[PDB]
Amino acid sequence: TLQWKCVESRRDSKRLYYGRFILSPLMKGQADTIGIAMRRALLGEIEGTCITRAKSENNIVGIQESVHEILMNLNEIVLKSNLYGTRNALICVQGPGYITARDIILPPSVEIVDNTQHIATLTEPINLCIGLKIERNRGYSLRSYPIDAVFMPVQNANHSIHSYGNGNEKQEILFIEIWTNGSLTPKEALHEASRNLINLFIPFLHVEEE
Amino acid sequence: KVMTMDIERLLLSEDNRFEFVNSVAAEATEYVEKNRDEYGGTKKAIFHVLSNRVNDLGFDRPEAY
Amino acid sequence: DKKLGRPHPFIDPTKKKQIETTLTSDESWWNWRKPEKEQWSRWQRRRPDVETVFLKAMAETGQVKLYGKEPTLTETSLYRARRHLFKEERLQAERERLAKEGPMAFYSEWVKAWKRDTSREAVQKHFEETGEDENTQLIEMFSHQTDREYRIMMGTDVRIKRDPLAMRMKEDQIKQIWGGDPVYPTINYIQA
Amino acid sequence: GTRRGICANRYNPEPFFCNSYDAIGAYRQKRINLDSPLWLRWQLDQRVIASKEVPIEVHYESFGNYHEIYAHYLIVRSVKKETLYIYIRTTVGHISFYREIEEAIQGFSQACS
Amino acid sequence: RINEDEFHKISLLDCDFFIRKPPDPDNDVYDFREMYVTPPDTDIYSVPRVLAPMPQKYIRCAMSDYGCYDVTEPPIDAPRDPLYKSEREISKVFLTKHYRNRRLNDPEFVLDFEEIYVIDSKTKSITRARVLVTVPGGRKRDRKDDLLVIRDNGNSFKIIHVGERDDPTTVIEREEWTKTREDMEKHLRKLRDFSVSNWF
Repeated sequence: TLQWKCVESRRDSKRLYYGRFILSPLMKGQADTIGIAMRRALLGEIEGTCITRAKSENNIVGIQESVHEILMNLNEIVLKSNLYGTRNALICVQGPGYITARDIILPPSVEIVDNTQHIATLTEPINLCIGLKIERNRGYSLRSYPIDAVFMPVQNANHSIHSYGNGNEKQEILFIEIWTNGSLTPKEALHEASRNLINLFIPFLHVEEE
Repeated sequence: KVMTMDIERLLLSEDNRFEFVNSVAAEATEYVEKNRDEYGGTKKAIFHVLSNRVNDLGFDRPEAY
Repeated sequence: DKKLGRPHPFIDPTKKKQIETTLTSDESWWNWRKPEKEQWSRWQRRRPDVETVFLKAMAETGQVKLYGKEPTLTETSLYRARRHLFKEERLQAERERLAKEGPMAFYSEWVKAWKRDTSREAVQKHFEETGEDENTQLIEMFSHQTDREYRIMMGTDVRIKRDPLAMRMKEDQIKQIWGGDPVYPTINYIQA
Repeated sequence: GTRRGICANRYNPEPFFCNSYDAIGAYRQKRINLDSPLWLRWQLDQRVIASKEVPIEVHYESFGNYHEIYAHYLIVRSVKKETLYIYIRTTVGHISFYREIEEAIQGFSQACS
Repeated sequence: RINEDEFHKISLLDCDFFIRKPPDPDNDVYDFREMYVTPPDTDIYSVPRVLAPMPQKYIRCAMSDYGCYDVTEPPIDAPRDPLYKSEREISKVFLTKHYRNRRLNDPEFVLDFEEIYVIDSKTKSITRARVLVTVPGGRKRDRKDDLLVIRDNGNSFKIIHVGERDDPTTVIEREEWTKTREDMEKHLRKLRDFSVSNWF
């Protein structure tokens, strides 16, 4: 019967989680269809969360980074949340010192993935609040600088197929590999992708009232 | 997969490629003379010689990788 | 010209260019004389190109202007170098027309059987009674689309991105790609 | 890679990616196409390729930051502080060509561990 | 001849300039009278070709290099010689006056783009940049928003408002376009019909 197992798991960085999952046995041709659909779902049907805008209402004086470099380091902030719509987070730091993802005040459903992520270095005693628009969006979807973060909880996914047992049924085995961004574990990403696929295909089974 | 890099390492180690390959053939035929276990299935005497020699180079490869 | 020869289309040589008068026949060696009758040549007739039909269709739509009524080989070579710019400009104007008109009015181009008013105002005024939102109206409109119309509409598929002009060139224009009907009639080749 | 100049704009008058995996992700999500120009932060700011060409332009801010713009890359550097970053103007194709060779070297040398 | 213990060794590609300096904690100040030029390490000196009026008083300047990169890309011998080399080639240097000779840490620190001195490696020469100002206000304008553009191999200088700054993308695009337009005309001109054709 069709069963799946987590064959490998790794945590080579706080913002790179890897997993590999076996599904077996599969009928001739099913493994590639599953892998293709699952890969599309992982790589863009998963809803992901990231910073989508930053306001710095005060090149700003006394910050070492250029403002563009601040925004580009903010893009690297990895978030996990179940937000509906947009929400506001807020950096507030008085210098001198490092501003880091730990210093984000988070809206209720959000949590930081790597609190050690850099943001800015204040070289002198100055005020730097930053007002951050956060959103949860599908990867494929879509004083106020847009950060254009690409809602990409899965950095990569792949699949491969192997025949097994030398049996003349020629049934086969699927290996799915996932590099989640740490905002999700690989097993959670696999579940989310599967469920989102089922949510895409159920509509064809919708009956409507008379 | 990786075993040919070990081969290249040993080719880089020895001062004559032909003398190296002669020494490998000698080591294999003396192995298959000093030991008479059949040792001919999924693992082969040539790969064993290469493995033992790269282990002498200190590298963590198992017998016939 | 001197200004606005950057950006927009302009005559490659500046206007007021000089012209010259040269050796007439009987001033010239026999090998450098134009013959007293124009000689027949297989090459006498301008080759029909895709780039000529497209550049004429762009000229008549006013997207471009040309030095004469027929696109020169220089102009068609430049079109060959630049056509994707005009194609993406037309596709962008098509996206913008979609955004303005809404899907009912846009896609009704390929539903001749849909006689009702498709403007956004009429779609709203129909939603305000029939309860059918814009989507149910669009599903109904497409439910009146015939298979052949749908296959023609499939040029607007977001992956195909067929040129809005190539979708709308008429037969007597497309004919000029190969240069009209073959002189030897194809009925000689047709076999059941 | 890119269409150049007259082949790219109808008249005379690009995203930034903080690393190449962000660019590949945006390509996979169809935010950008293989041919399309983009800027990659070349934080490995050694090994910049050049054609022996002087800066096509430089901008100096009054506060002494300046940007050098070239036909292939940009460098932000200041008279105080230091060079911040090179940004290389490139394509998903060029990025993939470089990355898959670097990752082939890494994949081979993985056994060196 | 002259010692270097109190000279800025402004190393260009083809030579080093020696510029006398007074003592300052930031090593930030230039004499602009005791000028010398030296082949890259030859320890021989001569007065460089001063081509412009130069300030006979100690003033403080930022310095920057107009160098190209070059990929030396040398041939590689057997001992894993590196399959690339790339090196900075400082064809030219800019020395930019500080406004009021303000120190780098002063709150009102501004570069005085009105006073740029240009050092050329290959003509072994010094010049004063004839910058053009596009900004409304002449000498009494707010200098914090000034942005200097340098162009034409560092022969052209233009002070422009900070907001105006063309994007790097549209700069590169405009240079590519103005190149390819002339290349395409130079190609199309060989056709007979070019005389009766439109840019389209």
